[PDB]
Amino acid sequence: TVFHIGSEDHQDIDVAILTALLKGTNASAFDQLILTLAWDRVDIAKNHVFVYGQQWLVGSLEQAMLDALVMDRVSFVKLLIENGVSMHKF
Amino acid sequence: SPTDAYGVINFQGGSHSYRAKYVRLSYDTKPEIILQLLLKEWQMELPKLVISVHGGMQKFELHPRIKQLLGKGLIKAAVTTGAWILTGGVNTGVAKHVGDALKEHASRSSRKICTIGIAPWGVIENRNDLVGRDVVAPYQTLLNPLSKLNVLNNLHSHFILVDDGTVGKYGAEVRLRRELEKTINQQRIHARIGQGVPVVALIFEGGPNVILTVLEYLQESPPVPVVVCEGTGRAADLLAYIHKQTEEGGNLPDAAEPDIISTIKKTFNFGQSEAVHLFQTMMECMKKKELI
Amino acid sequence: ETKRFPYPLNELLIWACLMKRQVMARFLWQHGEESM
Repeated sequence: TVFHIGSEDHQDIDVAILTALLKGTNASAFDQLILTLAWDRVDIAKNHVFVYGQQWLVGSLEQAMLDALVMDRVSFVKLLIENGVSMHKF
Repeated sequence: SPTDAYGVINFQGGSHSYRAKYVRLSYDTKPEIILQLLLKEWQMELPKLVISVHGGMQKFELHPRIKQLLGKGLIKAAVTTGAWILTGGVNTGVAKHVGDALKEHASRSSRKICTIGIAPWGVIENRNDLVGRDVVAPYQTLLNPLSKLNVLNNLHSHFILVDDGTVGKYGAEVRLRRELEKTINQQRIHARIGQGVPVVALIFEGGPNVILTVLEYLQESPPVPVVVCEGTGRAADLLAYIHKQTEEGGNLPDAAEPDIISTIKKTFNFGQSEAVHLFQTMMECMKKKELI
Repeated sequence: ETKRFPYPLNELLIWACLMKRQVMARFLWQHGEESM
C-alpha cells in the first residue's frame, strides 16, 4: 500500500495502516468486522466492511451484536441495526 | 377471491420503525376503487402533484455528486407541493436511490411526502410472512445473500401489490400505475381551481423499455411530460446525448444515425436486430421537445 | 416464536441501567415505543 500525497488518494495514513490489515489477509467478512470492534473504529467498518455487494453470512452478524453489547460498543450497535439486524429475532 | 392480506407492513426499521401499509389487490381492480382506498381508509390527502419515477431495476452505483442534487432537489419539489412519489417499491434501482434521498434530507417529512410502492405480488422476498387480515407484520430488510428476490424498501410509506399469473412473473404492475395517473389527473386540484392535478415523470438511468415508456406518455391525451438528468449510465444519459444534437422537430443534423445506432446497440446489444427501431423511438422523443 | 420477547428494547433498557451503562441506556431509550 502506497500513500499518494497530493491527489488525496486513500486519505490520511491511519486509514491506510488499518485498511491494509483488512485487504489481503482474506480472513472473512466477519473477522474484518470483529477487528474494527476491538479497535472501536466504526468509520473503517462502515466504509471498508459494509461495502456494496458485501456478501454476508448467516447470524454471524448477530454474534457481532452480542459482542458489541457486552463490550459497551454503542456505535456498532447503531450500525448493525441500520444494516439489517433485528432485536426481535436476535 | 378475497384479498386476504391487508394491514401494516411495518419494517423492522433501523434508526426508526418506519411504517407502511399493504392491501394485496387483484390485477383487475377498477381505478375508482383504487383511489377510494387511498383517501378513505388510509386517510391520505389529495396531492397537488404526482411524480412518477421510471428508471430501471438494478441501477448499481449512482455517482457521489449526483446523489446529493437529485435528493435535495426531489425532496423540495415533494414537500413544497404535497406530492405523491410513485416508485416500484422493490429495493433494486431507483426505489433504492429514492429511499436513499429521503433518508439524507428526511426532516421526518414523510408527513408531507407519501411515497407509494407498486409491484407484483410474488417477486418479493418474504412474500409469505404477510398473509392475513388486518395483520401488523414484521419484515427483515436483511440482504439475504442467496436471495435473487426483491425486498421492499424500508423508506417507503404505502404499498399496493398486484396479483398476476403467479410467483416469479414480473411485469403485471404497469396498468395500475397508469390508470391511477389518469385518475388523479381527473380530479380538481382545489375547491376553487378547475385544472386537474398535474402528472410528471422523472427518469434515472432509463432503458430500452423505458424509452418506450417515455414515448407512451408523449402519445397520451393529455401528453404527460418527462424529465431526465445527465450523469446517469443508461438511456437517460443517452436520450440526454440525443438532446444536444437535434433541431425543433428534426430527425437529424448531418447524418450520424450510423454512429447513433452504434451507440444504441453499444449499451444494450442488438446488432441491428432492432437497433434501427430504437432510433425511431429516440426520433419521436427528440421530436416533441416541448415536453422534455 | 416463544423464547423471543415482544418488546426487547424494554428488556435491554433495564439491563443497561442495572449494569450502570448510561450511554447504552440513552441509545436504547430512543429506539422503541413508550419513551416517556
